Amino acid sequence: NNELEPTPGNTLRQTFENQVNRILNDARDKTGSSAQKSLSEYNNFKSMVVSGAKGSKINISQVIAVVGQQNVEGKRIPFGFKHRTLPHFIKDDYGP
Amino acid sequence: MEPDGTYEPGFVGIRFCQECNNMLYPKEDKENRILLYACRNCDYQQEADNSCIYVNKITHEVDELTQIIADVSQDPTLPRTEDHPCQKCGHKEAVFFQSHSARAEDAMRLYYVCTAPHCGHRWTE
Amino acid sequence: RKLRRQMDIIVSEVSMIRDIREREIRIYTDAGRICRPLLIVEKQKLLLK
Amino acid sequence: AEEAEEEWERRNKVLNHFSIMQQR
Amino acid sequence: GAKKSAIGQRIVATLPYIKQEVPIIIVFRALGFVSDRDILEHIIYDFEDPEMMEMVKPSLDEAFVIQEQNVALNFIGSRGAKPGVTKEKRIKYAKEVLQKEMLPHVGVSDFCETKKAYFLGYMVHRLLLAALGRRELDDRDHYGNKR
Amino acid sequence: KDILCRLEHTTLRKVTANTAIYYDPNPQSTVVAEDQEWVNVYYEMPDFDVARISPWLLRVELDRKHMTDRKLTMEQIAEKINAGFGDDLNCIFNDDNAEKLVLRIRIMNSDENKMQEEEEVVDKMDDDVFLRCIESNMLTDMTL
Amino acid sequence: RAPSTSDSVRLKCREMLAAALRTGDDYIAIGADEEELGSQIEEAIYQEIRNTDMKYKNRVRSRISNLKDAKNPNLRKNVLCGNIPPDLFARMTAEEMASDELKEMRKNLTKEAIREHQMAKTGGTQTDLFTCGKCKKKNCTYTQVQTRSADEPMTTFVVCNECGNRWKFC
Ligand SMILES: [Zn+2]
Ligand SMILES: [Zn+2]
Ligand SMILES: [Zn+2]
Repeated sequence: NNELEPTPGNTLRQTFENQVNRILNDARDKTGSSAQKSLSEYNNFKSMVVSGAKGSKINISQVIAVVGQQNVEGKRIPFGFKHRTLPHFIKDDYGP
Repeated sequence: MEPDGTYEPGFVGIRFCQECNNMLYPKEDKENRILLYACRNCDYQQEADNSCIYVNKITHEVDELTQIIADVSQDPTLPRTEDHPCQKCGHKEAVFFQSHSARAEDAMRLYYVCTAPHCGHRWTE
Repeated sequence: RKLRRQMDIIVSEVSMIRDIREREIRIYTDAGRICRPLLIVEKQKLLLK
Repeated sequence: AEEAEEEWERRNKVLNHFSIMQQR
Repeated sequence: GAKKSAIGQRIVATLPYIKQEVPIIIVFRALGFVSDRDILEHIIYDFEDPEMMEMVKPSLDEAFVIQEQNVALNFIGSRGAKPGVTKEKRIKYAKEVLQKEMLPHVGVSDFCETKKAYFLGYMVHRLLLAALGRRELDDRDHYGNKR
Repeated sequence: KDILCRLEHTTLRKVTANTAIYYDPNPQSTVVAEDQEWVNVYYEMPDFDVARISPWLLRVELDRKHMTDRKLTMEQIAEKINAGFGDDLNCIFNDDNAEKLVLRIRIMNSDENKMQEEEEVVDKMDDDVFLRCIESNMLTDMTL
Repeated sequence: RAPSTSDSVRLKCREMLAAALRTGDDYIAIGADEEELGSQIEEAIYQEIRNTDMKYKNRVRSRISNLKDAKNPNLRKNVLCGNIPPDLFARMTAEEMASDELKEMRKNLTKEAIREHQMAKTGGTQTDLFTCGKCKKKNCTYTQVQTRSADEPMTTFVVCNECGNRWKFC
């Protein structure tokens, strides 16, 4: 609608990819905090994380809650299929 | 002489001769103090008509809107909208898209293009 | 497209491509491409009866 | 003269066609 | 420095076999077209766009040095080797390379020079769109662009 | 941010927005309507050697959106162009309150031995291609 | 007080300054002559330069265009009356005499547009969860480091911004 205020320091397209970065980051961190309180101390899955091995808080959400963003080389997923990524989606669709 | 008028004197693209069919180079006649045009292979000459013969640093106006035809709605790979008040007639099912070019256009404003017959127009909202 | 589905055009080699942004209709019938069958969907419905 | 005037023309390109037809 | 000061507008493509780089507008003089109206028709079929003119205008200056069609056939064969001082033998070599070597898929016959001229114009116009600001860059890892 | 204007390598090509070649016979009575009273009211300039200069006009246009982003003035541009190529280069501009920022350049003809004095069929520099070399050398080599 | 001179170039520059005040017909309602005030402006410029050079002519061009602007009638009327002194008008420290009307509002937003450029930058971070044990504040950030590694277990490193503090989550 030509009314969004870009972030001072980048352009308009570089601002859209930055605003959605903090939205998906808080979405995958808020759901992970709710699963931490549900699991009790009797569960053997938490004992592997509290002990300090190959597992932390991010490994719990990727198997129960939500995985997260799969960035490539820091940047997000580019376009290489006629300004798209997969033919299953419609053109000009910036969905997560 | 006020900051309101635009700049569009009418730049001539290219002119064709009647014997060699080549582009004429601008020259000056010191006997009449005028502007003439002549090539190098022949001796054809003619008078001028304007003064703007060169331009540098392009891409400033809205270029993504031009260089396109009204056949972009026949491709079913584009979504539709509910906008029905048009500038010519009144039909819904308009096609909206960005620009899709090299610079990809900094403006993310959609370009509403109708698909009803008897139109051939374009605008933006 | 209609004749291609009526056993008249070799679907195992001849490919039709229509583009609007470039106004280029390319057709390639040389070896090297990879093709695979798909379910034709006509009028947001499955054509397979 | 196409092989004798072409090498000198590309070197500097500072000349006119009026000086070529007059010599011929 | 002080000569032309416009070397950025040049093209000088690398034609097969050829030692150094030669301009592409010289080939149009050998294809039977000695006018700028016909050469511009091979590039684009609609010359009513003033934006596409500023890119091809500096390239038209390199065509005024060779006007005769027989001269363009000698400049191509002169850069390949040096068959003495006979300019007649350099014409026959440029005739077979232009047909059998240069673009063999469009045809290798003698009367194919007319059809071959229009195919070269589309290749030049497609590169200028991506080098100006009207076309993106082609992807190399695209499987559709490979065999 | 005031030191940022001096440290940043602001190229002259980015400052210039448009460049065109015009045919202006009379320098006091130009053909441009929107820039007619600017080159006429200026009379204190010694216009005694401007009657046999180069009739080809090379008017450039300066972007106003770039001035407010890098903080630049108009008096710092004319003092740098004349100090780069040499004294044989005229420069003139207008105030930043009209409709656009323009800048006209001319040559400084000595009016003595610059008109086929020694003949010499070599041709020093043609007037048509003289402005094309400076237009492509100032937008790259010259730095503010 | 109208100063007088004997230089030929100075007498011509004083006459051209009187024509800039004539455009607008503002000196009639005020009562000040354009010839008397035209010599006081040129005298103040020559007092600081005291030489005929190219820089002396650049200052004259910057004062004529400011008076011929028809979009700012209030800026010229302040000099003919007694608001702006005649000598102070040519002593800089005003940044181009041409605001008011609408130009003054454009200059205000000009310095504010480039001021906010160094505020948001390119990022943000700062989750505000961990509490630092050196300044009783919660100015700590997270770092998603160590994915697989080798035998060393993964641990989200927490590096505090202020006061320079860092430790390990496990
Ligand atoms: Zn001609
Ligand atoms: Zn319509
Ligand atoms: Zn701290």
